[PDB]
Amino acid sequence: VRSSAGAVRDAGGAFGKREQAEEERYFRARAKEQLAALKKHHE
Amino acid sequence: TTGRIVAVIGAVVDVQFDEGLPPILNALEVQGRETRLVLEVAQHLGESTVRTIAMDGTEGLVRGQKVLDSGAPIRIPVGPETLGRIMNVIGEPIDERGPIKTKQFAAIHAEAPEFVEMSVEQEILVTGIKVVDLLAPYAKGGKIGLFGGAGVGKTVLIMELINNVAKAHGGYSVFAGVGERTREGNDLYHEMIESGVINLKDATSKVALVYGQMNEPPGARARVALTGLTVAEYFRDQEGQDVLLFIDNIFRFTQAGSEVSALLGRIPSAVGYQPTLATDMGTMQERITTTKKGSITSVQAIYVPADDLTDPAPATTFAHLDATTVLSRAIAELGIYPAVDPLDSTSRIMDPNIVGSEHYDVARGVQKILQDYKSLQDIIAILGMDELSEEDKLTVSRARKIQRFLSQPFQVAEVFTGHLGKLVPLKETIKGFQQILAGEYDHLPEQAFYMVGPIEEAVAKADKLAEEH
Amino acid sequence: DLEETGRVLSIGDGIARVHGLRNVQAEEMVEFSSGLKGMSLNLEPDNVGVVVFGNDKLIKEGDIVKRTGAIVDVPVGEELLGRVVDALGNAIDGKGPIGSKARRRVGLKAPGIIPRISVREPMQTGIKAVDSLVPIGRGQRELIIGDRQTGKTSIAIDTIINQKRFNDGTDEKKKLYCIYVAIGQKRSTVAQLVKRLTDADAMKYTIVVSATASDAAPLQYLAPYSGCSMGEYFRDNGKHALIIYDDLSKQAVAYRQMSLLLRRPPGREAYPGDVFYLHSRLLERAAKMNDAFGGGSLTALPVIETQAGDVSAYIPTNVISITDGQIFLETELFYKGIRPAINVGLSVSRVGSAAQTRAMKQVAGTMKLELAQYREVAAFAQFGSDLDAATQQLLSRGVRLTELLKQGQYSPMAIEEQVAVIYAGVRGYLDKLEPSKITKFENAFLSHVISQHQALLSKIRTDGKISEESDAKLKEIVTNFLAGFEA
Amino acid sequence: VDLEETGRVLSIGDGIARVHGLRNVQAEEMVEFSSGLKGMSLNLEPDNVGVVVFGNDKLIKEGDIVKRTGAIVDVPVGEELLGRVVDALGNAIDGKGPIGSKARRRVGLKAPGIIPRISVREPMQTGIKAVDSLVPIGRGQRELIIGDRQTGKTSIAIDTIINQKRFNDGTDEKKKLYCIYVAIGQKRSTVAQLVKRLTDADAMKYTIVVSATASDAAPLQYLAPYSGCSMGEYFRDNGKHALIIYDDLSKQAVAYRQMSLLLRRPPGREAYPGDVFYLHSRLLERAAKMNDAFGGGSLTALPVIETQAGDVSAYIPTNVISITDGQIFLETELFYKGIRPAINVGLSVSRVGSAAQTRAMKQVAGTMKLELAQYREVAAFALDAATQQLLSRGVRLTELLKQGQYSPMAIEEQVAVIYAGVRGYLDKLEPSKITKFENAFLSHVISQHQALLSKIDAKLKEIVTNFLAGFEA
Ligand SMILES: Nc1ncnc2c1ncn2[C@@H]1O[C@H](COP(=O)(O)OP(=O)(O)OP(=O)(O)O)[C@@H](O)[C@H]1O
Ligand SMILES: Nc1ncnc2c1ncn2[C@@H]1O[C@H](COP(=O)(O)OP(=O)(O)OP(=O)(O)O)[C@@H](O)[C@H]1O
Ligand SMILES: Nc1ncnc2c1ncn2[C@@H]1O[C@H](COP(=O)(O)OP(=O)(O)O)[C@@H](O)[C@H]1O
Ligand SMILES: [Mg+2]
Ligand SMILES: [Mg+2]
Ligand SMILES: [Mg+2]
Repeated sequence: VRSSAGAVRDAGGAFGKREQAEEERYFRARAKEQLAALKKHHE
Repeated sequence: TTGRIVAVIGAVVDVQFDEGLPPILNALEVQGRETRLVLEVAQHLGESTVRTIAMDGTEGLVRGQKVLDSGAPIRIPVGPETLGRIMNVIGEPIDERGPIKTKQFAAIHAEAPEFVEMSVEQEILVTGIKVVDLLAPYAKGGKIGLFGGAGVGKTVLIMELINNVAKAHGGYSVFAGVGERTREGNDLYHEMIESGVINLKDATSKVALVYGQMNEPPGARARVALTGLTVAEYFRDQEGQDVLLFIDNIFRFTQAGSEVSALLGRIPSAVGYQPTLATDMGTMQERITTTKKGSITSVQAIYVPADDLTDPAPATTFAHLDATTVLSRAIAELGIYPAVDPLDSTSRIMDPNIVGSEHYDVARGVQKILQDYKSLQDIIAILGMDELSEEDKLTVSRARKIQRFLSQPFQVAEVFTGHLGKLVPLKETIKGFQQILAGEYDHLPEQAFYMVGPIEEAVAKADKLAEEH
Repeated sequence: DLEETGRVLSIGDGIARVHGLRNVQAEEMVEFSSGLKGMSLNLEPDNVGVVVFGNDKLIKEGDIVKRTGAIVDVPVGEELLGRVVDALGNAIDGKGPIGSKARRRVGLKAPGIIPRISVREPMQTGIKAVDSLVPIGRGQRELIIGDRQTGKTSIAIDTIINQKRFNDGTDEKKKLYCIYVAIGQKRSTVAQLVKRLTDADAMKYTIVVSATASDAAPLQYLAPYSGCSMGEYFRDNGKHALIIYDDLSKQAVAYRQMSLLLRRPPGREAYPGDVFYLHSRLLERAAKMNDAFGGGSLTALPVIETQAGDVSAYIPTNVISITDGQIFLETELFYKGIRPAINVGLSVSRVGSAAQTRAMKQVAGTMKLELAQYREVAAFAQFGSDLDAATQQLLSRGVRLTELLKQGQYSPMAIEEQVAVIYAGVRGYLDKLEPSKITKFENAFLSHVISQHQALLSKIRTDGKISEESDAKLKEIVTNFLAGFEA
Repeated sequence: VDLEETGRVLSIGDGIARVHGLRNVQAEEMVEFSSGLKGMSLNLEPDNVGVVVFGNDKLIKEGDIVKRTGAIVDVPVGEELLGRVVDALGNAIDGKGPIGSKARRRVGLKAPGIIPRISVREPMQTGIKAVDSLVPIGRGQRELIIGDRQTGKTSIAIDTIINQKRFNDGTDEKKKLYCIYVAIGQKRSTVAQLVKRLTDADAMKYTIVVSATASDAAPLQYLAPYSGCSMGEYFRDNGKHALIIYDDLSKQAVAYRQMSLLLRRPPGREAYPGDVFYLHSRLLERAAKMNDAFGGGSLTALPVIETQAGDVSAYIPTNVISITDGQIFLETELFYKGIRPAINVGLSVSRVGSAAQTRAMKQVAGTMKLELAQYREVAAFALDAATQQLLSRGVRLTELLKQGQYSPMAIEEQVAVIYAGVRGYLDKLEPSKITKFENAFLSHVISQHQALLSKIDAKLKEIVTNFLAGFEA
């Protein structure tokens, strides 16, 4: 009924902290792939 | 005419007068003091007795001690002679440089400009700060508020604004230190001498300083903002140049009034505040304004106790502003500076008829992606990242690049990090976010967008990181 | 003469305790030696407690205070139209004195049971989401509610601007005079508001009553009742008025200040016990009068600011319980692109259908159903693949109808135009179209029907319904427009 | 009775005498009761003085004579207080005879203004690795220690005092730091354990202990922080450096609340006086760094605040957070998890740091700060696939910031241990062993490699890995 998007992060609760770590894990693995692809585009 | 002290209770002093009773707001001078002690009349109690609030400590006061009615409210030096100087609540110099030899003085109490004196002009004031200029831009001659809990970055932000705006300003600036740290007054003073903004060897200083910090009793703290705005008012009305007014921190004006409210005989209102919180703020805030006579751009740092934006003090402040920069602890804890909340900072000029449709469309597109991102984070908390659709992962990827491109190294923060401050022109800010949202940098890691200036520094940062890989 | 005059015993925080005035009435206007006006609110055995309608800093122990003999009142009539006044009805626009023939007590009793009749005339906002889903009728009290900066004032202002269409015309029954009461706002905000209304040429049928943030508390407390009495002049003389209270949160704070300083017993959130009664007597004065009493009406749009969306707070609780419904606005919806940011699920009009034209009643009825069905499945769109085509139908309809509820600022729509775009959605002429293209389609389709089908739009207006001939006509227009849409 | 200089008690109850007469008495003047007690005139009213009694108010009776002293409340100050335990009025309570101080200072003197001050420039070294590396404190700063009961707050303060010996025994005068511990509301046996700890460490010789314990009258507990502060200000203003600990300001506010309520000053938020903010803001503003024209001296403050069930958003905690330059946040969860000292590194903040915290410390802690911030972002993972290379370094570093009690460390000793972790030499060692490793490793370096701890990174770099390799057997 009432809008509530982002409430999980907003609580700083276990679920909140876990999701933050899960995003970070994903995007650090992406960065590794993207920096290598950028290295091989370098020549 | 002469009165006699009859009671002293903390900051509250009662004085009885045999003949002429001083009107409310009158400044009274306590006799037999080593340094000047002003009592400001707050109430007529009856039986020829007034209740007053002291502007300095009341230690050493004796019942029967004499008090002279000055005949007027607190009056302070105004005009060119305040420039480069540091003054008290009551207009005394506190820079140890000697008397302030002004021709002109002004009451710190005054009526707010009338409805007919209002200006409707609205023009963007570019700061070079990406988040601000993009999402909640300031207007010249506008009222700006910087909200934030403790240690989130209000003071750093206000100093960057003094660095960006006030150092390119053709008119005069006023800074009022209200209820903050004395050490920060020292920092600001010596910083401005170093940068030549205050010039100690001639008449060319372009800033006036007024301080009443947290070491001071609540009377001084409750009135210092008025002292600073009085200095600004003179410049606005009597001279032809635009004025800048910076105040750190205006919450402390409201807090100071709550500190004496019970001793003045009031029943407390909600959250322990004085019943007059809103009207007291109103009579002060309504003077801080551009008029048909002249323009004041006001920037006020606003403390949000315990990060609670619904607290009556900052809650009541919102109605007084044209642009709000809302700082957020969650954002600062992610390492994003300035820690501006992109979904809680606003501006009356964020309107396509004012900033243009391109600016407006990019601002609202950025906000849309960040808002959609919030819904996705709830899902991720259960599902994880890998399980999201390719479309959602793309919304997350882009929203994260946007969050980080909103961060920016401040010149004034070159002390914390060692990284050089950056100023980003408006059109460059719009272009960069346009390009991120359009998907033009889907191939770079999000870290490339963290703590840079223009979009070209991100492309270049990605190149350094590729080599170090 | 201690019956007709008195002297100030004490003064502080805007309360003057006065010796004498033995013959003063409760709620009488009194005058101080400087020229300031006051109101006698506490009649006590040895003093009168007077609240000051101005700068109470100018009052001193011993000052003479005199009776006026009159219960607090204000000017009323057509001479106030086009004017900005303060809470006492004095001009603040610099355009000279209000040429007022009549005055009205600010605190007059609401009409009772008998004079009224059920709300049955449309009060059109020109806002699609409101006129279709939260419809307002003449005489209704409809709350606009939400946190700071969700679009509350913008609802009220677009509504005021919308009435020009009627006020310019020849049908006197559809005319609506407007009153905007600003309470506790800063002066530069009100000036921008007035600029807007002037630019729209809406000031000519509007009264602005303003008691701003630096105005003494009794003035902010008084302003809604003053504006209310202005509207009642129209209600009682067979005319129709709309009144906006922007906002009642600020009025209650001002009242709480006066009450606490008068040392009246404090209650929840330090509000006095009569704070409910403050708002109930104000909003019950909005009414729809029956023909035997002139036929007129007063419609009220009070505005409440919530904090973190807490409708259980004391003042929002009171006002929700008083009014006939609420339009609820939300920051999350606003930034998602739902502008105006109306939460349809949480919004209600308890008058409902009775305040709508038949034409709207047609299309709105189905749109309400399909959005309510969609709102139950809405989460499944963002993550749900292997779902049956039945729930896929609800999601496709829903996301598209949702786009039709979006509306830019300062562009209120004629009822016929709303029903033409809503008809397109509810008859399924958008179902094969991309959601990103719905607003482009709406704008294009509206331009097309306005440019070359005025006769169809006119008849739907005049008749107030869609006939079988009208529906067959509109059926073909949408079909042919849609067929050659993306050039 | 001379009614200008003397008065008689009208009524006496719960530490408050209402006194007739004393017409010439000043606000905040010390008075003296015929029974020997002292008091302070706080409430000057038309028909009476509200006197707040500095001791057992139960000895006072209606009718008793009260006399002016003519003096605003003050305390003895000077180096004669060093090595002594005193009450809130500066009287000896250690049984070692009178204080021979030739100087006194008012307790409520204004903090230095803008002009007499200068940018903080010198390190205040705690000898605690987590603080000195990550939350470094400078001289003139105010750093709050805040947390629930039994999170380790006092322990930080005591280790810091103990650490100063290495400087105070030195020949470099500018590095010396005189310490003041103010105990407010504590029981006497706890203060006794404290001075015993300080004495065993040879730390009492440069420390003043000011004690206003739980059975001392409310005014004495109110006054204690200001008395201790005056004693520090004597060092501040005479070209020397002092550190003051207020343990704790929660208990001082409670005493202030009692006194004020019984004076009949109306109760504010949580029944606290309206100016409880000011009570603390005026105190902490007195910690300052002085410019050379004023002597170059400094006073640093470590106030202590007790939270309830982790509630930092509480009234008094929020006040003091908003005053201080930074804060060290301690948490029960961390304490019991094995993180001792129980510092929340993520939340704990200190103001920049003079460039000078050190220089070789700036090196290794610079990389640790970066490495732990990146760790904190993934820490919450605590099965795991490759998220474990993301966890490795950070987990080791977290173990290296653990530290026992009463053994504060030299900066070079801290650098040497942090180095071993930061250069990735423990990345394959069982994280549970690191505690055992550090102690053993550090003992061996202290004993046999004292030359390596010298000048505090070319020869040093090669020589540390020489030990670390062979050691990690
Ligand atoms: N339908 C709309 N489309 C786009 N923008 C809108 C719309 N309605 C309002 N806005 C914008 O939203 C902002 C806030 O609107 P408004 O001032 O009406 O909100 P409010 O709830 O009255 O806030 P306040 O707390 O300032 O009183 C304004 O910049 C306004 O231009
Ligand atoms: N670094 C540490 N390692 C191991 N134990 C510690 C450490 N610091 C403190 N402790 C222990 O934890 C207990 C509480 O410490 P301390 O007395 O400093 O906490 P506190 O927060 O001041 O509590 P309170 O003031 O409520 O008694 C003591 O037994 C102390 O020995
Ligand atoms: N723009 C910024 N860049 C880097 N660090 C910042 C920035 N803003 C704030 N900080 C950090 O936050 C601390 C406190 O900021 P400050 O402005 O003093 O907070 P407050 O909001 O209490 O005034 C700074 O010392 C710094 O560590
Ligand atoms: Mg600050
Ligand atoms: Mg509004
Ligand atoms: Mg302890």
